[PDB]
Amino acid sequence: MNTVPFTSAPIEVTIGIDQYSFNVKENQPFHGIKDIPIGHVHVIHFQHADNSSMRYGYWFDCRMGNFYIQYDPKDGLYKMMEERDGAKFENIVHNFKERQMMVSYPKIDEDDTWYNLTEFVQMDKIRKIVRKDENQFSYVDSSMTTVQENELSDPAHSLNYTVINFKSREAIRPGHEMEDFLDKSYYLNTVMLQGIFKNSSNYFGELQFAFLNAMFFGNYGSSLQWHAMIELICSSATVPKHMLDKLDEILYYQIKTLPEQYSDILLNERVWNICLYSSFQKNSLHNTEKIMENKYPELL
Amino acid sequence: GAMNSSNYAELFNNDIKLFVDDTNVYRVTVHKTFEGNVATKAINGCIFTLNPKTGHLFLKIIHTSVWAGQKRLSQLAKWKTAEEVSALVRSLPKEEQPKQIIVTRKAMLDPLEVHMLDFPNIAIRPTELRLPFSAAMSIDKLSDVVMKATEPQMVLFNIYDDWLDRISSYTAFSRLTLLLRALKTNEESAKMILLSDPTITIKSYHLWPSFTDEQWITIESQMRDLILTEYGRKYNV
Ligand SMILES: O=C(NO)[C@]12CC[C@H](CC1)C2
Repeated sequence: MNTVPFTSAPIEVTIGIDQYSFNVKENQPFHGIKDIPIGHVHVIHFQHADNSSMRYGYWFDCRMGNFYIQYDPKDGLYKMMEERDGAKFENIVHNFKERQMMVSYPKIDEDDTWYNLTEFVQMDKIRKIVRKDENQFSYVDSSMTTVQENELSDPAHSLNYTVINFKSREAIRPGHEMEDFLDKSYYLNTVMLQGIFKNSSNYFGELQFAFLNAMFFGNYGSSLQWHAMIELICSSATVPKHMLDKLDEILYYQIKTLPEQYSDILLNERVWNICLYSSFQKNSLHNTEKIMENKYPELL
Repeated sequence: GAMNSSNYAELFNNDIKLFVDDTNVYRVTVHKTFEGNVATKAINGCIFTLNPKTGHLFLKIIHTSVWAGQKRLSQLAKWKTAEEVSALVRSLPKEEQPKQIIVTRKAMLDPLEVHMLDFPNIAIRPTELRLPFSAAMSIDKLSDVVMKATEPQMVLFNIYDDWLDRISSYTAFSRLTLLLRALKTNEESAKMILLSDPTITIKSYHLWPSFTDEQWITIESQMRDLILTEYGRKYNV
């Protein structure tokens, strides 16, 4: 179990750690988060009490280094940093724990939610979508745009998700125009899975990362990406059986975890009604269809 | 964006454009089978691809053999239309290729867009106009070549005859949509007015009678009366 200490909390802020969150008052004696489960990526995220504009946060994996948070009064945000002095860090953390100034990552033992949401998400793949190679952790916020969004303006601060576009030469084989547009299996299996992602685990990892950035930061380009990757599978007549079974599980836990009050902006009606009711895979997402129908029948 | 009443003069500027109408591509008669079920029998169709500025009409004849053994024909017909329009553009010299293709039905947008991916600079546009091009098979010289076809074939026409020697393309297109709207609302009575005078002949190399400017302004009025009538005869007004 690992720890992310905070130097201090000089401004009132709601702090999230994965799906949990807590309020910290201005200059409240808060020194971090302990008992973070090893084996998963994590996200620590922030919303200032004064400026609900810009949710922002940091993807990290405590196996890759010792990380801590420190407020920067010039740039006006909580920044993640790496502590390279291992003994300084252990000593800092042990003092804060002794004084009990840390919140405990509040995982219930039966609860597999975070595993289920991050099953295929790897830090190494996050760092290729979020390019900032001098850090082991990745910053994301509500306003960052995607590479594909920039094609339709600062590249260093982009989300470099795999571009999917159903009306493109990559997606459509010359002479198979109708076949490939109505049955996207070629584009899914040959172009994306065999060509770009190499396997379905990497595909699912980007899909899950896109959902999590959409949910936690309201990142609109991430929401677009999550829906496109769903739609590309459901609009393929030919999908490995193991992928369809895993997709139903993945989406089930995403819909389960989504705040009820955010469904209006975060779920695209067309994609979901097409996927659950019109597409080739309309009959292959039983768990997802049942939770959607009991939790968001309005959308459908 | 969409083509409508407000940007109507754009049709007659000097940017090459084509209208594509797919209505008459997939044509069937519906009939009873010996067992009392219903079946369709396809007949020859055509793609109606028209330059509204010049009157040049590329009439691609769709022979019934193209449907043999195929499923979901109404959907295939749209993709076949797009394939044939795309092949037509590729066959034209670059300086004759259109800068816009306007489709008369919105369901043609994605099929044409996908077939024209190689031509990213050609705009594929819908329209809000209710254009009467389905009535092109009322013209016996066009209907006759479609029905006689024994294989796929492209036949080139000028749908304005020699009108552009005397009128503008705006006026010519207005006359055409008036002749066609009248043929589409009441084919018989329109023909009986159009051919009322048997001394006014349809030349061998023309589709319409050899009307002078004074009959042409008139008959347009007769194209008006019929359409308002049928609109009363329909709504009772
Ligand atoms: O059939 C025709 N030409 O081939 C006509 C010409 C005027 C009437 C309307 C269309 C008859």
